[PDB]
Amino acid sequence: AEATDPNGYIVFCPCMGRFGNQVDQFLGVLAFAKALDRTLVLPNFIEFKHPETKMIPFEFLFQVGTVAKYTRVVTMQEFTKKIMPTVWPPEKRKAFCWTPRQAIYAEPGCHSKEGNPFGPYWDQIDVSFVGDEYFGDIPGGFDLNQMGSRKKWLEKFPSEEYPVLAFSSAPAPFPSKGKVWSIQKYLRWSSRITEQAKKFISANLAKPFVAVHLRNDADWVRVCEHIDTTTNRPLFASEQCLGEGHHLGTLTKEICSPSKQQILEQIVEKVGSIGAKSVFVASDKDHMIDEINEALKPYEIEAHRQEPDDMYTSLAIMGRADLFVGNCVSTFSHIVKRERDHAGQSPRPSAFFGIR
Amino acid sequence: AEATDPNGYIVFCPCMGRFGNQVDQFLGVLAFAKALDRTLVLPNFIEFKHPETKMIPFEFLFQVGTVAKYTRVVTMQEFTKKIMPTVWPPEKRKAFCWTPRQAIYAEPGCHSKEGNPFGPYWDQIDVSFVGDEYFGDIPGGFDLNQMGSRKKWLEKFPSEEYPVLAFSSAPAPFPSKGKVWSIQKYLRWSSRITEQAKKFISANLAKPFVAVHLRNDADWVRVCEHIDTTTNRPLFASEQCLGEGHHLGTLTKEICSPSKQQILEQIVEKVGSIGAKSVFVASDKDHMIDEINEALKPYEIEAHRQEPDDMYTSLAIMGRADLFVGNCVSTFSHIVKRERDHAGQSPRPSAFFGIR
Ligand SMILES: C[C@@H]1O[C@H](OP(=O)(O)OP(=O)(O)OC[C@H]2O[C@@H](n3cnc4c(=O)[nH]c(N)nc43)[C@H](O)[C@@H]2O)[C@@H](O)[C@H](O)[C@@H]1O
Ligand SMILES: C[C@@H]1O[C@H](OP(=O)(O)OP(=O)(O)OC[C@H]2O[C@@H](n3cnc4c(=O)[nH]c(N)nc43)[C@H](O)[C@@H]2O)[C@@H](O)[C@H](O)[C@@H]1O
Repeated sequence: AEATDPNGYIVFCPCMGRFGNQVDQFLGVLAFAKALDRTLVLPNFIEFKHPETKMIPFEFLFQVGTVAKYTRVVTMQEFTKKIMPTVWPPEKRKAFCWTPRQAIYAEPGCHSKEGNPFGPYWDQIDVSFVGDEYFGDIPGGFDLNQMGSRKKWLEKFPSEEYPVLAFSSAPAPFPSKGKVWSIQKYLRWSSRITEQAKKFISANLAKPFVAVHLRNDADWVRVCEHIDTTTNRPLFASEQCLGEGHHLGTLTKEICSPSKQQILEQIVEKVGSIGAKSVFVASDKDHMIDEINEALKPYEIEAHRQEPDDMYTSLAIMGRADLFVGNCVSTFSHIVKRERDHAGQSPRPSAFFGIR
Repeated sequence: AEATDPNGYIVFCPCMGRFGNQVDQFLGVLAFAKALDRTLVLPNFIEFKHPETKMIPFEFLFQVGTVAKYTRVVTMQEFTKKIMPTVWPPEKRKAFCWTPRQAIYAEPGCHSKEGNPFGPYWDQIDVSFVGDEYFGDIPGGFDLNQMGSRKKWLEKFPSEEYPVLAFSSAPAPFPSKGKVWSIQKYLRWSSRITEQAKKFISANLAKPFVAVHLRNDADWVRVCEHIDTTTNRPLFASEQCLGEGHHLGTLTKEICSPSKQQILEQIVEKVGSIGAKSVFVASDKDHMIDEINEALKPYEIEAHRQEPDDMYTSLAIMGRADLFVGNCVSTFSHIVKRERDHAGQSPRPSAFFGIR
């Protein structure tokens, strides 16, 4: 690709949060790239592994062919090898953020490589920045939500001088707007992940199966404990079950953090509802395999988990489930819901804990 | 003050940079508070002292009476004691920033108390935040530069629900826009600082005197070394000598970082130009007292510095000088220029190194 895009490129660090947060932003980055009509450089996703920061190529997890059906993309590999040499030489590498900020960890700026995963991400692809540009004065920043905003991007950063818009963090709302959720149709698991999910299913999961997502780490309970039921504002992915602006009801700590009793009761019920012959559990911590097996011991079915627990293949398995029960607050669960809603010709059944 | 402002308050951390950066932003914060018609809580200015972060009350450095002639203000002391108890109880304390960000040093947010001086600043006045609000979707953020922007602030954050807009960093452009520079008229040194400046002057500085600002730390030379004379964009305070958008000429490393020879030559010349009987030197590091004294040894005058070097009183002394020669890039020098331009009925003479 020595003939490059006359419109230029967007590259970004999915520098906020873990895989759920990253995917939730990436959907908005797709819609932003599409609107600007610049080619999107597909990110390396980030996985934290005490004390390694691991960059995972887009194409290891998801298929490029499929995402290309939404908008014009190149892989990070393509970008660094075929594109960067001729359109983005070291002296043109500027980072983009809302406003200059004070370094924590020295001239005011974006500080795109301060801290983790910020520095490792750009180090991975040999990028250092020589300057910062700011987009705060464009109405709504990267939203493209207000009149003149797209024009302003095009006016202020035209591709001739700015062939690459390089963003310190994903230029997208978090949590994602309802209007980007259907874009998850264009995220299809790689052959590797699908093979592994199918293998696990044939080896462990008598059909039909219920897949459940259990989010229960100490840090999660503590954010759930902060729910203000009177103000009732969105929290992370909560609009996935409660609708936009929470117009369907009230978010409670029972929804955010279902009790062990609530979980078992609901799992027992869902198993009965479809005549399930197995249960799959994905969790950040406690899979509750024993508690669930005791609860399902009457039905003569069992719960199964991945050993060790591969988050990406767990996501794939849950997307394949006959029935999925998720956590409505979690953006991890939200990946599953969007895939089940949008991946095929018709919605695959999904439920959430604490909601009926 | 148990009868509080129906329009509400703005409080902020001058969380970016040292005293120059802080004052340069504070001018814009004044204009922003004035435009919104909310009472401004005067900050504690921040001084870093390996390893103490020191908060200095506004009123120790500058006079409240004078700043009150620009817009409605209360001191931090007033705020915490008379205002906060009735209008801003712990459960209403929300921080305001452009957009949610990833913590470096855990839910996405403003992270208003992560790091130094961020945490110490709010700890000083016993504030913890229970929530974040974002203003990125208001066109130009805090600029008030675009149509509907002020209305949007008033619409989105009306004083009833939001009696206090508390900003993680100063809601103002950096570097400051030309249109806020005259606001420096309303920053008058406290009695303490003026007494000390007058004492030093009577004890050491035979009139008329030339005051010079010498900025020459290792970190400063290194930013100067980055000047792109072909693109010629503003750098920190450079528009103070080169006009807005650098329409008067080109910024060079000679202006940014005058050589030792350039400094002496120019000082010798300025001394001759007004028949100076002494020289005052303020510097971040090397005062060059010996080099200057050798250069002035023919004229039978000497250079004097403060021992130890009080930045605030040095600023006051330079504002009082018969002639001031500054560094055009430095926001520290810019405080002096603005004061000399605006404090009295008529401009007091100022020059910059490398420009004539
Ligand atoms: C507290 C908030 O939580 C939000 O988390 P939430 O939406 O659940 O979704 P994530 O952003 O993915 O954060 C949850 C992370 O925890 C691990 N995790 C959660 N569930 C599973 C699982 O079933 N299997 C495996 N292997 N790992 C799991 C995984 O690394 C995942 O990316 C964040 O997005 C916000 O940034 C914030 O931190
Ligand atoms: C590199 C950039 O430099 C910019 O500095 P610049 O405009 O000179 O102005 P300041 O933001 O004040 O940073 C310079 C600081 O260094 C010390 N300093 C400089 N001159 C003197 C002096 O004459 N006497 C004393 N006692 N101290 C001095 C002082 O603490 C002052 O606040 C920053 O605003 C930016 O944030 C960035 O760091």
